Amino acid sequence: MNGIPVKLLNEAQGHIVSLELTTGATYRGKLVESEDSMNVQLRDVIATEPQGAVTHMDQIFVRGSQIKFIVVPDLLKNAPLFKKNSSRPMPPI
Amino acid sequence: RPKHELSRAELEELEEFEFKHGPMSLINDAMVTRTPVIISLRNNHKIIARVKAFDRHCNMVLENVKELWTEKKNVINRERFISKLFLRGDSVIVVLKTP
Amino acid sequence: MKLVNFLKKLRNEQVTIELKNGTTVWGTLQSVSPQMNAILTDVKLTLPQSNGIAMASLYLTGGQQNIASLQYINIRGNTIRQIILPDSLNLDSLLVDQKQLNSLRRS
Amino acid sequence: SKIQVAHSSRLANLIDYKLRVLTQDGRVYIGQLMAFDKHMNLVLNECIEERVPKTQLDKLRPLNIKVEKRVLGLTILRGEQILSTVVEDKPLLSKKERLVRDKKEKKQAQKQTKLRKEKEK
Amino acid sequence: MSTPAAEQRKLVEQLMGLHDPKICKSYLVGECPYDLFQGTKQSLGKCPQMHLTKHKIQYEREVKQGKTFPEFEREYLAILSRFVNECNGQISVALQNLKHTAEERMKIQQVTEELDVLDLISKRKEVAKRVRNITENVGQSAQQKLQVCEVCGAYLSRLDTDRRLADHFLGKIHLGYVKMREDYDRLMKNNR
Amino acid sequence: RYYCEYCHSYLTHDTLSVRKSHLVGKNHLRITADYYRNKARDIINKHNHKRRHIGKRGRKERENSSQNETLKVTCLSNKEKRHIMHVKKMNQKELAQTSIDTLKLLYDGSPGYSKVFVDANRFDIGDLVKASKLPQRANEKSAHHSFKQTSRSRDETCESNPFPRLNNPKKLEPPKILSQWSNTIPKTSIFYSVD
RNA sequence: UGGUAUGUUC
RNA sequence: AUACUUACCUUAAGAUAUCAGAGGAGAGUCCUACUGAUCAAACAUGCGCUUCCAAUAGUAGAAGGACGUUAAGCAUUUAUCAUUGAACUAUAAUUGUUCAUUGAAGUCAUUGAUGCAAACUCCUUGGUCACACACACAUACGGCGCGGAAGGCGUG
RNA sequence: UUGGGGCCCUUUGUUUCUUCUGCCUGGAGAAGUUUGACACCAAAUUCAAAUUGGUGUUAGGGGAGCUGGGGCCUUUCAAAA
RNA sequence: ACUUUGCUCGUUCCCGUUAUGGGAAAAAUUUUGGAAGGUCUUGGUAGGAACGGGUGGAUCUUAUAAUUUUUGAUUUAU
Repeated sequence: MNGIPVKLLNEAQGHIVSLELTTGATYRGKLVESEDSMNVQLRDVIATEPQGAVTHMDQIFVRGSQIKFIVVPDLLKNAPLFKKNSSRPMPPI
Repeated sequence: RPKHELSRAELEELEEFEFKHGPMSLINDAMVTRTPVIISLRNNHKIIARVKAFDRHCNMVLENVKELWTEKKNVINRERFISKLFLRGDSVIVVLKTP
Repeated sequence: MKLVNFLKKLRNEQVTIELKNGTTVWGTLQSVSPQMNAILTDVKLTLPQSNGIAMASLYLTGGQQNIASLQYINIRGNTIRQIILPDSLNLDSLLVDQKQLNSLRRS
Repeated sequence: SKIQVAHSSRLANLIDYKLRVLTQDGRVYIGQLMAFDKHMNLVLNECIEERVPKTQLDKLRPLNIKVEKRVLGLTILRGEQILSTVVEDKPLLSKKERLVRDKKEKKQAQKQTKLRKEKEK
Repeated sequence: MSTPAAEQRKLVEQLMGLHDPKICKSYLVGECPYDLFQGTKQSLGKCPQMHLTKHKIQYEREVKQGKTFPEFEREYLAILSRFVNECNGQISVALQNLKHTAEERMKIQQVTEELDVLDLISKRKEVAKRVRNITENVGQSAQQKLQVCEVCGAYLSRLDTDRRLADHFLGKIHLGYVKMREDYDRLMKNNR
Repeated sequence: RYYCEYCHSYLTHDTLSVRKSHLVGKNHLRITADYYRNKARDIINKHNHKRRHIGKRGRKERENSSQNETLKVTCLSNKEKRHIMHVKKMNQKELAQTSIDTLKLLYDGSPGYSKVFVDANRFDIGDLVKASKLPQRANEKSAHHSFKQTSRSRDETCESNPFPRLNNPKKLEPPKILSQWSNTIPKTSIFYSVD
């Protein structure tokens, strides 16, 4: 259905992440609320245009197809989404 | 008619009916009469070849490919003969059939 | 009637692949996804006569020492422009389309 | 690089390998994969992104090449703007040690299910 | 749907005289009660009449400058009056259930046993016994401590703070029912 | 369907309004915070030691090393090393949690204390403080604390508190010293200090 | 035929 | 932990490898602890197979780096436009030269950026293993030790 | 059981399976081990203490018995030259 | 191909006889498959088999060749 990477992107909500866009502009800020379509909203945004300059947005909202990548913090190195043999405690009928 | 509400497992019959009586009349005519067609691609790679198979994505199998492109610096034409080819429908600009 | 199932019958076939960037990849096929994510081994790839982005993509894959010899490359579907099959393979027996034959028999 | 990547392996078998994944730009990401999906969205542990400058490209055109490396750490890369992925370096622990670790994870998961069944009673 | 293109095709197919029974008059005027209770626990099921956006835009363009239709307004008034009567019957049933819970058999027996022992110094003893009976009544009422919502007929609480109450007022049921009460009061002010 | 890997709780068909409300509730917060704390504690506490490589040492190194001296090994009992390592763990966590807060209490009477140090009238991150108040929908969380808020507004000017010494300040804290090396303090002061 | 979250009393 | 109120929601389907033949069920479909063949997975197992596994008869060195130093190393290149005033080269929205009033944004960086090149130091990895400090080879090298890591092929 | 010689003790919590005692004039002793036990984190109950939710560990080597498979030799049956 | 009559060569044994025939085994020996024993080496030693699912996770097909990856505006050219 959804998959592991979109669940990991929805996992790190409310944390300082860093995006890079397809044009080359790198954003960095606190993730407000991520979605399954990766259309992600950031706050306290610092932006670097592909020309080179640095600016600051207050509340950005980027579409998921114009994202090169996004960096989650390192404590999500150890996540239960990464566990291969985690069993399921009795799903409901 | 909406695509999701037609039927189940009978969409292949409608796809074959669109293949016989739709825009696919030229790819069908080339594979049954073995006539050579000229496919112009998105990077000036013009292909003169015969069609072997049809796909929904216009993925086409071509036999006895004579392809030609033009390098513009100065102006030279470079060609290549390739025996078998599997062309993706992403690269295809246009398909011309000769009578 | 997807012809990716035609490429699924092409295991251990020694082919070339021209990509949309312009790189020619000579290697044997191992497997291919139904989304045409094809894996190849015993690979040498070459950017012919330019595109500096393609030269960067050619060199920055490890194993350059402009023919680059690599052991294992997975290739995404949308980067595949065309794939050239060996002429010794018979296309009349590999394109039998047994799924299409079962669909015609089910009609 | 004498690694001898497996001859009949796929993305479920290439997990926790130090990949060297190529993109459309050529911005090569080096790091361990830990997950994927249908769109080939790859998470990358201890990842580094390497490029070549425009001035180095003239020397690269037909020796030493000074690549520009930036450190990303644990990132999550999309499958749209990527081109190809290879296996660069083998992981630390071996196949038998990963097998013993997977058996320990299975036994720990079965013990956790027995603990949930004991707490449910 | 799993693809958004089929959702957009559905929006186009449902977006593209006028006095016909197929057009929902409560939706043609606005705020149909079968629309304001679609997926909640107080759902009526499905509206038998069809809803359309082009007919709603034509009705808005007609009510902007052209004219107004009193028959659809009277039908919406009758539907709002019937739904308000059903909700008032539900609120009266909830008030009767609260009065039956406040007048249970064992609770009234304990209250009568406390009041039978409730009877200067005698006045101070009677005041202390009345305070003890009031404390026992407060302990009996605090076992549930459920009030009655004056508008929507739900249950509330007095010791609950204003933030959980504000979370209660921002629901689909309460917004829809306050809008229906505003429409009913506007139609009763226009008719009378 | 949706399954929380943290809380080990299932769900109905995947609604964004339900999944958003699941990551706000207090049980998911407790389980998630405890899981992150325990995984960080495990990856700190895991002493991944190097695999030892012992070679056949040289002859003259053996005649030099076995004749210089023989050192003495110190070692302790089980309860002693357990108590010492527990004190070292609480010292490491209290050093990881602490921070120097001298500039906040040292510029307390400054005329721009209500514009930078108040941390609510701050310009760049003050909207983040004013956004999530944790609005305390429980009445007990609002009725528990009965002390003053002392919220310093931005509009406080220099006219208020003109003389900082008449309005009673606090004497500054002394420089704290290590308790394990507290026996080497100069016991005699330079000047006579009263009270 | 149900699930998630929250607030009171024992 | 029990009891109750409230807020949101209440589900895209079909299937689990392929081919040929025989039998059964009222041209088409299903089943066979039915038979032959291909393929996949798991467990074992062997191929004088393919690659690698760091001195100790010393104070070293192989692979990958430093987001380390010398190093502000050496050689180059840039660091805003317009109106007007006192002269002005002048096809421009006076571009060029010296000085200034004013007008819109106005990356920090010039100890900056690119290229070139050497030395030093420090990090992660290993069989830092068992015998010996030894005279072999045109069919070029007795690959006929105990293993480990990666892979190929073959068998059950 | 004692004594001598060589190496290692980074095992850095001085063996790291756990607990307790204990150690460099030594390298040890006692108990337990998967519906259990051990260690730790977080909290409101106003010291300590107790309760609840989770995390991680329960190991390595050798030997008797049983079983699966690989290679060699021997005995017997069926088939083809 | 069956069948008979005698000659010649011949694996082994017997007999008329060591020329040569008669009879028997129609054999000693090589390979394959199956049954048993001995020796060398390796793995495992507490879970396994059957059935049931308004079971969970993976794989294929169609929605889905149209703005969210995967059926293209990244070889910088008029």
